[PDB]
Amino acid sequence: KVFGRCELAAAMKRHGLDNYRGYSLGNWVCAAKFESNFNTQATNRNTDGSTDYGILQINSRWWCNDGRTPGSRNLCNIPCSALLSSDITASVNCAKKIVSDGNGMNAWVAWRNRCKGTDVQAWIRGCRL
Ligand SMILES: [Cl-]
Ligand SMILES: [Cl-]
Repeated sequence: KVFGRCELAAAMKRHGLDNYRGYSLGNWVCAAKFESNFNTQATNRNTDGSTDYGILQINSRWWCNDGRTPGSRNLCNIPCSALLSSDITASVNCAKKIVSDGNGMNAWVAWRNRCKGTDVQAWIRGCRL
């Protein structure tokens, strides 16, 4: 599923992400835009052989099992394929574990490089939430 901007903001707001660990909703929408272009089916292979999955590009070397990332951890206890659902619940629940692990949203390279320190509230402006 390719989300609309406001559609995803509402969905994320309705999975508890607004101000989760202090990150306002716009941060999450911004990260999703640049990680996956709002596409729940996005996958990208990393040089170390891991793969990033889903609208927040959650990485198989730590967070999900895809059966092909040797010696990886599955800190979220999900198959990575669960992260490609049109239902973002699994991605959101796993993202909450990631953002809580000490490095905040800096775990998302696109967030640090394209969202951090920008006017992220612009990503939810015009949405009725
Ligand atoms: Cl915001
Ligand atoms: Cl933080």
